[PDB]
Amino acid sequence: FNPLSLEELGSNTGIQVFNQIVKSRPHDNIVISPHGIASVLGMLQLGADGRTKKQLAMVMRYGVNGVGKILKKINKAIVSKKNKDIVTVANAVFVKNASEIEVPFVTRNKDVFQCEVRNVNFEDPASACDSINAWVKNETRDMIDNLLSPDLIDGVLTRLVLVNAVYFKGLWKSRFQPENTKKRTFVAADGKSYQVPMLAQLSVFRCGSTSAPNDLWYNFIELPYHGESISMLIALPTESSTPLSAIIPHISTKTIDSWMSIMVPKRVQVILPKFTAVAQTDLKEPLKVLGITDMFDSSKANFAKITTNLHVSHILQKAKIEVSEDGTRSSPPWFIVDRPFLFFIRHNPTGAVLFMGQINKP
Repeated sequence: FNPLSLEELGSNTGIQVFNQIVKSRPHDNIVISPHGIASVLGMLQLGADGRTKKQLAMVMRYGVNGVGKILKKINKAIVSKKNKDIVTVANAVFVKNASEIEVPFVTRNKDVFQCEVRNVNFEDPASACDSINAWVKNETRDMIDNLLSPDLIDGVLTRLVLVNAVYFKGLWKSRFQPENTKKRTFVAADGKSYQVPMLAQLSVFRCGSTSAPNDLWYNFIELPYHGESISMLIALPTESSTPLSAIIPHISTKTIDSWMSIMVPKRVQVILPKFTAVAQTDLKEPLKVLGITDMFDSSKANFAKITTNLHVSHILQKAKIEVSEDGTRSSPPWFIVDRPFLFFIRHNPTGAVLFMGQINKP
């Protein structure tokens, strides 16, 4: 009903997926787009029927029909040039014969999710991956490539593959200066030291601390982008003897809301790895854990609203963010990101969580 609430449901679904992956891969770099996950489920809901649709609706806690206009408004508002800081999103449903597809499914997807339903020759795995990769690269300002390999495709079997790709860089409201960018020690999960280029600036930023449910403390900071609609949030443990895995469980939009009412602006020396965060993942397994099983099963899958047989083989998401310099008394506290950390990219007007990442090694 309410735009902010609707986005909250979607972002939390996306975050729950992140929480799964991160629990299974505690020491890897994981970069997900929680909102992209929400969109990808909406895309599929447009074509589902019977139990397949029922599982999706139950997990998402809403139906696309009758909320589409709201979903659409949110989606266009995230990618809008009005943001000044530009988020690039590429959504596609790759299908073996795109001509046979029902029009509403194609139409609704383009309208609501800026999703293209495109055909591909799965009978030729390699060429198939070529086309998909060529499309992602072309659709992401050439910032993202290499999503699929032939090995992920079954030439006879594969009939449907979803793709969600998100890229972002933007410009800081308060720039970092290159003269201040120095190589510094980052202590990764293995406990080894790494030499990393790090941005540094002394400036006013909203920041805080709070404890996880288990009483382990951590610090967080907000770094706004110049358009003032998007901001990065960063959290890492207060004590070096606290692993990132001890503070990230049970994180949800509520946690982010909690930070909002704790953060106050203050003068801080910020020290942050200059790096590019990028990860790809197949959403299939985590989605099953949430209770969405049919769409992945050869027999039980029911996408009668796509074609008048059909199941989802993979749902691939690739997220890529660059963190760089570019932008517009008593001793100050420091915020030094020198150990594994968590970060969000948030679209504040809608509350959409565009990025969520765990960085174990920049």
